[PDB]
Parts: sequence; structure tokens; C-alpha cells
Amino acid sequence: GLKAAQKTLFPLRSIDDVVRLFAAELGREEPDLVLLSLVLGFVEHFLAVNRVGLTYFPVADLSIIAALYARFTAQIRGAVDLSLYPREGGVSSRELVKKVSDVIWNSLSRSYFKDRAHIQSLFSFITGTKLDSSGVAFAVVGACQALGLRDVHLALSEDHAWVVFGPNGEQTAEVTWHGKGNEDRRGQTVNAGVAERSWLYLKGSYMRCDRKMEVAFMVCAINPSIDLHTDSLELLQLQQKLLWLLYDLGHLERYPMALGNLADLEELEPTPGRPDPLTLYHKGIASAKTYYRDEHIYPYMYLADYHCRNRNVREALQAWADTATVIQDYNYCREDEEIYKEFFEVANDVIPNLLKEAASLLEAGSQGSALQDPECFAHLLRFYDGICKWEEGSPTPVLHVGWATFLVQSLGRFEGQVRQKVRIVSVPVLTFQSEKMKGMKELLVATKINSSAIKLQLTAQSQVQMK
Amino acid sequence: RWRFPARPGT
Repeated sequence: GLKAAQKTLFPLRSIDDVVRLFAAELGREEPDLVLLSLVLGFVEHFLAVNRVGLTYFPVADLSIIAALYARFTAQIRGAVDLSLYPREGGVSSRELVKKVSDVIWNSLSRSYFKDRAHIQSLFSFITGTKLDSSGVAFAVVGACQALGLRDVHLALSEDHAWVVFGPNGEQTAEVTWHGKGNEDRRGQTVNAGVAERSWLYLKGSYMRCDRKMEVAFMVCAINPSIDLHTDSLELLQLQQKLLWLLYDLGHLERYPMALGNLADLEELEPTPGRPDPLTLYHKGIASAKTYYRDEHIYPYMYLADYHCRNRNVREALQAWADTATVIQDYNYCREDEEIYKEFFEVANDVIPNLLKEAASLLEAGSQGSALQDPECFAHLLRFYDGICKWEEGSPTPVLHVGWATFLVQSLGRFEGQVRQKVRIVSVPVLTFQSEKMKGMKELLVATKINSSAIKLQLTAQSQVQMK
Repeated sequence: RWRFPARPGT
């Protein structure tokens, strides 16, 4: 497998030597996913998992990396006989992709915690026989590249990974598990999930990677965590530098989440002469609008979290409103629980905490407060409108009474005189999409909000207590 | 623990 030109940079003695390797591979016809994932996993093992003995950087010797490479390629070539699966015309078959998926799956440790850190790379697969969910999909794509199957590529939503292949790259196959206690669907298409308009499959507006984007995925998959309180500065630096390399070559253009990740790293440690974090967050949103029909949630969540961290209440509320405007056109389905948890935490923890602090600061005489800005009240209302509209037509409900007390409290953080300025109109001015918010319009301007009436309108509950 | 690569937040 390893060609002479792939070996000339070893040993890798620094962050910068690893970046040089990535640069060299990204300059080749096709970057070697197996080589690159092994190198990252090796470096991550000795910078985050076991730093005993570390003095600067874990030197990656060719003999060591080549031996791991050979273990991988021997395992895949011996287990997958290509003669059994004839390939017409640069196109792999569903049976072949399933075989490769089975070889990876069947190699894993019988029992292990699937939620651990540092089990994403081919280094983990070879040395520990352990992979996380998305790691299995990446490993299938790396195995397929090692086999010469140029048409097999990684597909990514915001919470899941699978593969595309076949004539025109138009076929889809599940190759790993999703979540905890869901039933395998390995071998099947993603068409039911697309048709049901779940967030998990993005209404079909998911990422179809080329090889360079598969390199970007492995970079985003670097985990600098040493423990709950400490990150590896070395791995943060490596991730940041590799992301800029990919950015400069054009390979983040269609990868919103990578752009957000890069923006986050720039906020932590700015690189002189590069774009500000805000510019990068906006670029991520633009990517989602340009390539994915503005059907992604996380570009707006990335932006909102940045404003939240910086206590920009107005801009945080606007970005969460924008978040909800995306989700409103989805149906909440069985395996979408991660995005429900995110909306729940924003509505019922994050926004309440932000508004509580804003209330204290207003008491102390703050000027230009979000709490005195009717446009901010309108953003709060748009946030809840999008969540209510999301619920419409969904097979599983979203709202319940455990949301209602937080809604009443948040509404109440704006005085009646501020709330009155927003004009709610039918199809500061706001239009509601959801039937639940339309029915609540009446209640939104009283000096003291009617808590019980709000609760009734937000929830399926239609009666009050009997006695 | 484990988070999906490049998901926002902590």
C-alpha cells in the first residue's frame, strides 16, 4: 500500500511535520485515509490517552506507522475477496459495501463502552479493536479506499454517518449504529428517513463527502480531551492548523460544522492574520444556505453559543430564533432526540439563565438592555413559534407542561410596555407560523401574564383541576 | 465521553 513518496517525511517529530504530511497527501490524486487516521490516532494516543514520558511530541517513526498500516490492509484484503463481487465500470455493489461493513463490525470487541473518547481512529481500531459510532462508518470508507473502491464515500448528517456509492454515487447504505437502543439498519438505504422528514437525515440535504472532505471529518474527529478539566494544547493546535490547511485548499466550503469548529478554536486562541470567529460562523451559515438548502441546525447553534458565551443577549436570541426557523419545517421523529435535547436545554436552562442575569443588570441601570428591546422579545417569540411549528405534523410531540413554567418566566422578564410594542400580524412586526403561538397572541401584552392560560395554550392539556 | 464530530457546545 504505502508508496515511496508517502514515506519521505517520516519520522514526524512535531505538529508541523504532521501538517506537512497532510499537505502532501491532500496534494495527491487521493489522500490516503488509512495513513492519515493512523497518524492522528497515534499522535492523539500519546498526547491525550497516555502522556507518560512525553517531552515535546510523540515522534511517529515510519516503522511503527507502516506496521499498523500493514495490519489494517492485511485484515481487510484477507477478509474481503473482491472476485466474489465483480465491479462494472467504477461502481461498487451493495453486497460489497455490506461485506466491508460486516468485516469492520465483526472485528470489534464483544463488549465495550461505545461512548468513550479517543476511539474514533483507525489507531483505536487496530490497537484496541474499538470504534465509536461514526468511527465505524469512517473505517468502512477507509477500508473501501484501500480496496480500490473509489466510488464509496462518507455521508454525514448533523448526528449520523453512512456511506454513498454506486452508479453516479446515488446509492446509500447504513454501515453503523445510531444512538442507544435503536435497531440496526446496516445494509439498508436512508430513503425512509429522508421521506419522513426527520432531522437525522436532513430531508436529504446531508453531506456527500469527497476524499478531501473525509480528511476534514477525521480532523474534526480529533479529540483534545485529556480529562473533564484539561485539554491537550498540542492537539488543539494540530486540529486548528489542519483545519486552516483544509480551509485554504477549499475543502471546508461544503462543511458547515467544520467551519463552526474552526471558529470555536480561533476564539480560544486566535491565529494572527486570520478571519474573526464571527466571520467564520457566518461562513458556516452561508455554506448551509448555499449547499444544503438552509436545512442545517448547528450553523445557527454555533453562532448562538458564541453570542451566549460573550453575553450578547440580543444576538444570541436572534440566532436561536433562526435555529427554530429551520427546525419548524421538520417532523420530530424517534431518533432525533439529540436535537430535542438541545432545544430543551436552550429554552429551559440557557435562556432563563441569560435573562436572569440581564434582569439583575437592568436593575443596576444597564442601558440598551435586551429586556427593553422589543426586537429581542420578538426573537424569543419566534424561537417558541418555530418549536411549536416543528411539533405540528410530527409523530412524536415536543412540548409538555415541563416547558410551560419556563416560557411564562421568560415572557415575564420583559415588562408589559416592551411586550406591547411588538405587532403580531397575520399572513417591530412578527408573523407566527404555528397555531399554538397564534392562539397565544392575546396573552402576550398583559402587564401580568396569565400563567394558567399560557400553560393551556402551549400544551395538549385542555381542562383545569376539578376541585 | 463521546460527541459527534464537530457538534457545537460542550
